[PDB]
Amino acid sequence: SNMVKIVTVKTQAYQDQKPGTSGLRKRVKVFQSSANYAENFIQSIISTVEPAQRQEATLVVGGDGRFYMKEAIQLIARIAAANGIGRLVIGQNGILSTPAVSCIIRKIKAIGGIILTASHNPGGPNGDFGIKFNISNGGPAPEAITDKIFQISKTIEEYAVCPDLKVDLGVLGKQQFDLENKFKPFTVEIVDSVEAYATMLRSIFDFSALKELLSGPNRLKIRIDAMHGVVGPYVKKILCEELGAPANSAVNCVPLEDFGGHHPDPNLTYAADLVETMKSGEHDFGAAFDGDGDRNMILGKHGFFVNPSDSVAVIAANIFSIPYFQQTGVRGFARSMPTSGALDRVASATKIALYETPTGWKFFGNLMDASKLSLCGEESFGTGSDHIREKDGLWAVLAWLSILATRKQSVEDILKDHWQKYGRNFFTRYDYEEVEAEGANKMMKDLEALMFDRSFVGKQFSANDKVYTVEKADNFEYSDPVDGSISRNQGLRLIFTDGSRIVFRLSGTGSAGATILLYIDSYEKDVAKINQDPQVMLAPLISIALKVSQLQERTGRTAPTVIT
Ligand SMILES: [Mg+2]
Repeated sequence: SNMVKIVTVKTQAYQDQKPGTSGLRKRVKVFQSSANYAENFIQSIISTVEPAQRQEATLVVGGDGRFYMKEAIQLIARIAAANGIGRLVIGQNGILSTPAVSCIIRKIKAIGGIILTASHNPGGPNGDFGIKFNISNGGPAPEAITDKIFQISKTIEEYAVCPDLKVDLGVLGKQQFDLENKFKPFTVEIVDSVEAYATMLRSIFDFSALKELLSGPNRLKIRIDAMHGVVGPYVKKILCEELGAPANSAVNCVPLEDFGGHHPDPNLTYAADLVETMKSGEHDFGAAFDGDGDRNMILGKHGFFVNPSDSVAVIAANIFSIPYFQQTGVRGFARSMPTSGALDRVASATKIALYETPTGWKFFGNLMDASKLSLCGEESFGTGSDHIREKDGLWAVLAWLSILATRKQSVEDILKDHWQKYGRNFFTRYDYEEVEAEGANKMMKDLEALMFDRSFVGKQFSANDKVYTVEKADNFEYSDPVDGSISRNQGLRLIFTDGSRIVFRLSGTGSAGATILLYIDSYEKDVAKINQDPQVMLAPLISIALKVSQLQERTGRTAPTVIT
């Protein structure tokens, strides 16, 4: 059980093993009930690595703890070994947060990693499973590589595997495996799930300033909800053990294979337990993370909700409370196109570049690799820095703690001050789920044709009292300044002279039929307007959005599925 044979298994190809930008995500049953399904996909990844580079290569491997993950890691090891891959670094018990994997790939200069996560999607025997491939910069495999893996998956006929190799995932250290009639060994190193990521955070943030903030009778009282996913141990070992926060601060911080039977997806409904806890008024700061730790929700005293578009703006405005940025400086700011323009106000005032990208990581990564991007955020609960090449939920929480420690204000008072200084970008996202594809497609084509007409710029819409004048309308296009690529049809933008925007996108998910995403960003600068209810302040533009798009007529929906 340390000396294993290499064998070749004939297999039948599948046709649907397309890695996408976030990994191949299938129902767990599919993986269990489809012969060699996982085997085929893992082999197809490894086949992208030139056989001459495998011995010297290391792959980082870990996941979010969901059901089926360890069985997948075992067969990843069995296949990487047979294929001549030299070394695997695997998090203890298979557990590695997505930011941790990106951390470790970059630190040890691995060729890439394979993350066993489906992020926010439910886990368990009746849930989903995902296999994500990252490359040597720590970030997601780009299109040209995922295309290759797809190609190989569709015509694969055999894979190589040591069926007898079994890694003990529970014990730290190097396990060596001697392969029959192979000179070099195959080496697995089990590493503590948290250490290398904690060591990175210890250099990024002022752990002494934070321990002071979090400890003692005058402590900042926090509740940090890992939603039964991967970031749990990271919370316990960093916020509690190392930074001295009371152990009751770590909520749902024990990874569960079914994530507790719920979606590890941070927002005001999936994380309603945190919200109600914060509602009591006992704690100053709340936060929630998704299954793999790259998304985060930020809550203040009494459940005050910092929406992700605002969060990245507040961090930008106070970025030098964070030692990493004092020493790198601020290379640039970025948000996805549908994210609110609050960040732009900070970037304009402090005169730092604001990159407005299509949705998707690759655009942030390219700018990061160019040394042009320090801080990025997305309206979908995503905040990141160029410290790694994934977004990082716990990083965003420690950024907020750093800012709370230097500001010595509540979360809410910080936001009120932010809104008084930069004005407020009220923001909401409307989700229309599983509308008929023909109707949604017609809605988009009709709206775009309407926007394209020479008279549309300048058109006026009463609210009333307020008049919105369209300054610009288009289907968003982005020419990437690094890889040369052009991304078209990235979303319909109605840009108004007052700084406000309406944005329509069709969701790229594989759900039954289309999902419509309507983003409303209404800028207000006035004192009597910036502390009103957001949904009340957004209602005029919501009315304009639905009228100009004829959404109800094209879909039959009188209300969104979700309001965020
Ligand atoms: Mg995620």
